[PDB]
Amino acid sequence: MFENDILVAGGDPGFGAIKLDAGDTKVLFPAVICKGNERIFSALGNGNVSRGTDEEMQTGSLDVIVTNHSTGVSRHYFMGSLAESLNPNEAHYCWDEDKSTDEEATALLVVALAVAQKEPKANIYLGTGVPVKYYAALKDKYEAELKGTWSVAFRSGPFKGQTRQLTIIRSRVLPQSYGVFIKETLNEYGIPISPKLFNGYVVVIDPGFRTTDVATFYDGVMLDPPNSFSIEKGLKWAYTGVAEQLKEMTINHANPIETDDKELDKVFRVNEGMYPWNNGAINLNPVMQDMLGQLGTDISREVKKSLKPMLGKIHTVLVAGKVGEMIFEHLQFENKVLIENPQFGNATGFRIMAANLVNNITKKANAAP
Ligand SMILES: Nc1ncnc2c1ncn2[C@@H]1O[C@H](COP(=O)(O)OP(=O)(O)O)[C@@H](O)[C@H]1O
Ligand SMILES: [Mg+2]
Repeated sequence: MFENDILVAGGDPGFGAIKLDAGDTKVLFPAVICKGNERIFSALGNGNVSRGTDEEMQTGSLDVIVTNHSTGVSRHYFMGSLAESLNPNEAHYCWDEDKSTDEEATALLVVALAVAQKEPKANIYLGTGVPVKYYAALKDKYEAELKGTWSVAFRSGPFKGQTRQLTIIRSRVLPQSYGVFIKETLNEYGIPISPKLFNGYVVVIDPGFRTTDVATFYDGVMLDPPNSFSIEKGLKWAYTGVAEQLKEMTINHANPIETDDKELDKVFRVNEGMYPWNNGAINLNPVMQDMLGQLGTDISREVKKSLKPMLGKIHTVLVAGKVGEMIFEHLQFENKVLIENPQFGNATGFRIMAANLVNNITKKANAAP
């Protein structure tokens, strides 16, 4: 790695989960935020058991004050998986692409970088990616916003105390699916590794949480918007279906289940589709894989609507994101690859791009900074 521990790090392909690649270490948690309170009653030992294997795997157990050090203002958050399990009435996914407003939407990534950073203060060069259709109209705003000094104070577990500071030197922003293509085509040190991916046509898919995003790479180049686009049918649309089916499985009761997506996401993350109830369990997995039969069909049709003129030419369809593991058997393409370590595909490519933009000839000193 580099001769100074400034983070070269790539991350926030986040609407379902912030995820972040910093080389030998990685951060991952669901993108749930709450403007948390003192935890005063619920701090009791009554269920306060830790199950983690590292400080890294203390991820998502996050209880913080975040400070915009560049402006001297501060806010208190429960962040990630903890917030599913403190304020389930008021904790929510942050849900807009724009981060010019919404310091909340930046705070998730600020916390993730502070978890990644091993030592109390350092500088960072950042890679990240907005969803594909926005890259024509949004990247410059992130390249202004997502910069300068931040700090995080922590109260839970191995993180506790330790009021870390970090400074983003500068950020490189890319269209979200491109990170997958990058991590598949390039070595750690930016050398290309298989011309089989460069020549002819490749299609690359993040079947993501808020959105499913698709880009066509021809001869090594991402093609322009009518060939590389974005689709509102992300996993959250399937949970909106599962919620109506769970409601119609409990409308027969005197007061029906009325879950927002967050509880279904919890139920698939934590305990494999068994929604908790009297007599122990309601099992959603039949309903869920009935929905992902729909969503995988629809991602295939929403693709073919814009790509069918090209369809015969395609070497392969790359699939990424957590939902890649959930949908991949159902997508209607003859040559099709689920990329290695599916979760991080966008983030890893953003790190590899950040390494390019933190050479001395791109942005570093000749000295250690
Ligand atoms: N730590 C985790 N444990 C289990 N499932 C996870 C975890 N992190 C993310 N997922 C789940 O994967 C889905 C999000 O997929 P993701 O690739 O992160 O979508 P996106 O890139 O578009 O934001 C959600 O259901 C989310 O809860
Ligand atoms: Mg995604």
